[PDB]
Amino acid sequence: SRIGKLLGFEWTDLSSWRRLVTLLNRPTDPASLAVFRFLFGFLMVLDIPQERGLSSLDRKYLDGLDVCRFPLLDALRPLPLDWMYLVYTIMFLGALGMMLGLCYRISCVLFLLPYWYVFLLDKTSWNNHSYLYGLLAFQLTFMDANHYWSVDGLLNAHRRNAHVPLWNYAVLRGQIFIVYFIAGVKKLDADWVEGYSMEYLSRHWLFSPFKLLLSEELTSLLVVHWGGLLLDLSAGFLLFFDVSRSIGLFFVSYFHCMNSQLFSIGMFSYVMLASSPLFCSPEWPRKLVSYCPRRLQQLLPLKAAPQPSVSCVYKRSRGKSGQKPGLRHQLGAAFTLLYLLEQLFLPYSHFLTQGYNNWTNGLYGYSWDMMVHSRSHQHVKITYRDGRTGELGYLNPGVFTQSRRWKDHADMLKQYATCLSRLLPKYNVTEPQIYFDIWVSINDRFQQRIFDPRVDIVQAAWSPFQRTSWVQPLLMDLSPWRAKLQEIKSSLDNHTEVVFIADFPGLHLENFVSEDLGNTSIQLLQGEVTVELVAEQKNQTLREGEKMQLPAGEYHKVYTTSPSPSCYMYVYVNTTELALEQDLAYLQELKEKVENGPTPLVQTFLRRQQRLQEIERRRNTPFHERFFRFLLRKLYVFRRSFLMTCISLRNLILGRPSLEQLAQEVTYANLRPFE
Amino acid sequence: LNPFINRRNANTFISPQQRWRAKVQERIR
Ligand SMILES: CCCCCCCC/C=C/CCCCCCCC(=O)OC[C@H](COP(=O)(O)OCCN)OC(=O)CCCCCCC/C=C/CCCCCCCC
Ligand SMILES: CCCCCCCC/C=C/CCCCCCCC(=O)OC[C@H](COP(=O)(O)OCCN)OC(=O)CCCCCCC/C=C/CCCCCCCC
Ligand SMILES: CCCCCCCC/C=C/CCCCCCCC(=O)OC[C@H](COP(=O)(O)OCCN)OC(=O)CCCCCCC/C=C/CCCCCCCC
Ligand SMILES: CC(C)CCC[C@@H](C)[C@H]1CC[C@H]2[C@@H]3CC=C4C[C@@H](OC(=O)CCC(=O)O)CC[C@]4(C)[C@H]3CC[C@]12C
Ligand SMILES: C/C(=C\Cc1c(C)c(O)c2ccccc2c1O)CCC[C@H](C)CCC[C@H](C)CCCC(C)C
Ligand SMILES: *[C@@H]1O[C@H](CO)[C@@H](O[C@@H]2O[C@H](CO)[C@@H](O)[C@H](O)[C@H]2NC(C)=O)[C@H](O)[C@H]1NC(C)=O
Ligand SMILES: *[C@@H]1O[C@H](CO)[C@@H](O[C@@H]2O[C@H](CO)[C@@H](O)[C@H](O)[C@H]2NC(C)=O)[C@H](O)[C@H]1NC(C)=O
Ligand SMILES: CC(C)CCC[C@@H](C)[C@H]1CC[C@H]2[C@@H]3CC=C4C[C@@H](O)CC[C@]4(C)[C@H]3CC[C@]12C
Ligand SMILES: *[C@@H]1O[C@H](CO)[C@@H](O)[C@H](O)[C@H]1NC(C)=O
Repeated sequence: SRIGKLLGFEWTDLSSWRRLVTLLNRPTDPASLAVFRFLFGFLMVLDIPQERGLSSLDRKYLDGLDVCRFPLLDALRPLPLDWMYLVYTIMFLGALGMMLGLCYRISCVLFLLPYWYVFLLDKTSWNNHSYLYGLLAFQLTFMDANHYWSVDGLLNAHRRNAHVPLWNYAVLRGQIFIVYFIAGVKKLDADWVEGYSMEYLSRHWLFSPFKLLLSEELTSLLVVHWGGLLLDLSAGFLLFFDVSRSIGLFFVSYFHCMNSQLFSIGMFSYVMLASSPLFCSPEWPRKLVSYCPRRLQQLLPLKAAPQPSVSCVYKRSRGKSGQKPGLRHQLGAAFTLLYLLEQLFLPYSHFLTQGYNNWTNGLYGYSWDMMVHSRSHQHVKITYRDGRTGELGYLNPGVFTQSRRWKDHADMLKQYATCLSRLLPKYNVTEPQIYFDIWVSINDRFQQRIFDPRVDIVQAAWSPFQRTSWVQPLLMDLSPWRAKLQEIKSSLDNHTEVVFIADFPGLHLENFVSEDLGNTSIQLLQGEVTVELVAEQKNQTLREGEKMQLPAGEYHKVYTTSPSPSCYMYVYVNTTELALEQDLAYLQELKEKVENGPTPLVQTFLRRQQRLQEIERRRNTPFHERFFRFLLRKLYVFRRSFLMTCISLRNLILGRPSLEQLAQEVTYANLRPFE
Repeated sequence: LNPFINRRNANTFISPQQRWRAKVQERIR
């Protein structure tokens, strides 16, 4: 058998359906599966009060507040606060049961159902690790992970070191491999291979050793971008093979240890770290507990030969011939194959749901593309027209929203428009017409509109499978300007800013220059524009290279007349900031000179000096005090969540008390126990 | 609350935006 140890099977095992089913149901030691289940349950229990928002459920789901919500389906509606607290309690109990191994199936379902309900209840909280947690819970629901290191097996006799079918490990290994490979392939983008997505991450002190032999640009392009792409592409291949298993394990451990500190992504790094030993032999915990000193080998459960189990099948040459697969053996193989096909196909299913395709393909959360695209927003304007009288009015951007993700997606914008249309009659406004004007620059590009500002979103047509017509295309033929843009940005002073704008033909921009924005100018780059002055009604055509100067405290308009998109910049200085800083420097230096031989302006410098001194003292202060403060904050969050959940459970079960008792209980809930 | 603003306050294109940290779409908050 040449390939009988580099792959774990033979070529003859994939020649027929019966042979494949027999292979996929091979018995296997359940030790590593049990360890993974324990770790995943522990991490989910630790994570539910923090990331899922159990501590802010009262803030998010108040009884009578006006808020616009963004569910996947408008038929899904939230429950009152008490029932939401009950659902979170059920989720916590399910996670605890999954960790402990007691009542495995019931706990798995009790964690799976409310988790997916909460996930689907809101489209603005989707990311990749929440999707991964849901997928992992779904997979573990159908697996026998309570056969070792559990409590069910300590009450039963057959779940004590039994055997599990082979596909239990195959599904998890495949899931991790698809995660790594799809992330690596998604990182084969123009903005990533050219070092544009993360151009500031290399300045962290964790990259200091690389700066000894490499330049800053070289260490930002070679290490963060190309190294990350290579590791993403090769982690699965390195981990699968036993020849290079140790090297791959070291690399992935180092990668996740740095990632747990570079960003704040919750428990993603720890889940990935705990999922790495799954690629090792299924019996590694047994060897690890055999290698420990003999003085601690008599308290843990005895290491003996595993007993036979009914879940898997046994094919022996002398121990009988063959057991015909039933409706449980073939179902495992079918589930494995179909689930792997679905996981491989879903990230590339953006050609079917065309209504979710903005500048970036699809809804964010299930495509395994992390940090690839970065967005910076410049201005948002919401304008409504009264349908009864015709007055023009302006709304605050995001009055009734608890998130900011609606500015990038057309479906979320449509939902927000409908919600505003519903809630505006409450404020003496007839049936309105709302127009949106949002300027977004992606991956350090020109600032440009994303949606058409001349279309009424309330009456617009949006369909999941139809490409949206009021979404402005991305100006793809302007990226090579980025080098010149960076040069211009770096060729400026420490108090002068620049903003680069690209405008479509036929549209116009109305801007109000602030009073304190003295020395403001506009310079053209491409095409031709017409600059207007509202107060005196004077147009002025401009060409490439020309420069203007705009007065402060007045309106002005910029019109695009060229048959191609045009680009220009704004150059401005905060003259009020300059004057304040220069007088502050005078009043400080001269005061020091007189002393060595209050008012708000002095107060700002006093606060800055106090903050600098505190920062220096904290830097000199050892990390133990910060660790203690972190522990105190976590304990406060946990205690608040527990007290509020108990309060809501008492209210739901016993009965609603008087108002006075609730106020006292709420005040006791937030106390910051000790400091 | 008050969901209305003026015309000179809804047209200030050049202003300190907000920039609430990185706020990447994979951050917890
Ligand atoms: C680039 C695209 C992918 C290219 C092909 C991948 C080549 C190999 C690299 C894969 C790295 C990790 C992915 C693992 C996925 C599942 C296979 C697996 O876990 O194997 C374990 C297990 C053997 O393990 P042990 O005997 O413990 O051996 C330990 C190894 N030293 O392998 C098997 O039993 C293989 C089962 C038969 C194949 C079925 C699984 C393959 C799933 C493919 C996904 C698509 C589903 C249907 C396939 C259609 C086309 C065949
Ligand atoms: C109740 C009595 C029971 C007796 C024993 C109890 C066991 C529990 C002991 C563990 C300590 C408990 C921790 C309590 C909570 C700690 C605080 C906490 O989680 O903080 C979160 C903090 C991150 O903070 P953020 O909030 O992201 O910070 C940014 C701020 N926005 O997360 C953590 O610290 C996670 C800690 C858990 C890590 C889990 C480690 C498991 C992974 C190890 C895998 C092992 C593999 C070994 C390889 C084998 C190779 C052969
Ligand atoms: C069911 C939960 C699945 C969870 C999976 C998570 C990861 C996958 C992510 C999937 C992304 C999108 C796929 C889901 C498609 C269904 C979306 C849907 O029905 O909701 C859209 C819409 C809400 O619109 P918004 O803009 O949010 O609100 C505007 C009003 N204020 O909902 C509705 O109104 C219901 C409309 C039902 C449409 C679904 C039709 C059922 C499909 C069968 C048709 C067969 C194909 C038709 C032609 C095929 C052409 C390819
Ligand atoms: C003397 C008076 C003021 C009593 C006040 C005591 C509180 C500070 C106690 C009461 C309930 C306690 C909580 C009860 C339950 C838990 C669950 C417990 O859950 C776990 O995560 C442990 C198991 C695991 O690690 O998975 C963590 C501690 C915590 C929040 C306890 C923290 C401290 C609390 C809030
Ligand atoms: C921020 C980066 C990727 C985004 C990302 C994150 C955050 C994840 O959590 C992922 C988890 C699973 C799959 C994909 C993920 C993902 O795509 C690259 C960060 C680059 C990294 C910090 C550089 C370390 C790699 C160096 C080159 C190793 C050095 C080895 C040489 C010295 C030989
Ligand atoms: C208004 O701002 C511009 C740009 O910041 C100033 O122009 C600079 O003038 C100095 C000389 O005083 C030159 O060295 C710089 O190269 C100029 N900048 C650019 C971008 O060309 C201008 O002086 C300012 N005007 C006032 C009255 O402060
Ligand atoms: C300034 O130039 C514009 C040409 O762009 C003149 O006409 C306006 O053109 C835009 C372009 O679509 C239209 O939207 C406006 O309705 C046009 N009229 C006005 C009053 O803006 C504009 O008239 C010129 N203004 C002056 C004072 O000459
Ligand atoms: C009480 C109610 C709301 C619970 C909702 C449970 C339903 C809607 C949940 C339970 C299990 C979930 C499935 C679990 C796994 C996957 C695979 C993924 O690649 C696409 C979504 C999909 C197919 C999920 C769709 C939603 C789902 C079917
Ligand atoms: C800086 O300019 C902004 C307008 O862009 C203004 O609101 C702010 O007050 C200025 N800074 C100072 C110190 O006045």
